[PDB]
Amino acid sequence: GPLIVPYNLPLPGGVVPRMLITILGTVKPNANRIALDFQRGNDVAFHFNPRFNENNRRVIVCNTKLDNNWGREERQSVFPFESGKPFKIQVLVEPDHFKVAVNDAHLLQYNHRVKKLNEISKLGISGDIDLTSASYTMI
Ligand SMILES: OC[C@H]1O[C@@H]([Se][Se][C@@H]2O[C@H](CO)[C@H](O)[C@H](O)[C@H]2O)[C@H](O)[C@@H](O)[C@H]1O
Ligand SMILES: [Cl-]
Ligand SMILES: [Mg+2]
Repeated sequence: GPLIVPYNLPLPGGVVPRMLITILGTVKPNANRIALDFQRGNDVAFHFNPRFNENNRRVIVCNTKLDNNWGREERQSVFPFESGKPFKIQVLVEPDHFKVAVNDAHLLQYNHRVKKLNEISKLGISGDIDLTSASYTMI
């Protein structure tokens, strides 16, 4: 039941521990990239960036953008997306980190570099996907 990409999901009052964000969709055939951008105004608190061709390898890049400057990248070779295939990304907000799971398997955690979780009020979803659903609940 598509939404059009790029898609902005409002996070009113920011994020809080025990908040679970669920993204359903399908990777396009011959995808180059996916990006989730958790934004505090112009800053990017948490950038989650699967790259399907970085020097002919698949890698997940996580980072934070402060005052338009990217910080130190945390990379992950474990790559559970496939071109043409449906996925579920779950982002669980915990007190000290974002926890990410894809297709019900734990993938990575990302320690909070931005401390004002209550100001992370937008999630940008972009890249080579068909978007079915983006929602949140409290667990
Ligand atoms: O992936 C596609 C793009 O990637 C950036 Se990589 Se530089 C920078 O890195 C940040 C993470 O530290 C963010 O992922 C930015 O979006 C990216 O532009 C490079 O300029 C090119 O390869 C371009 O084609
Ligand atoms: Cl902060
Ligand atoms: Mg295939």
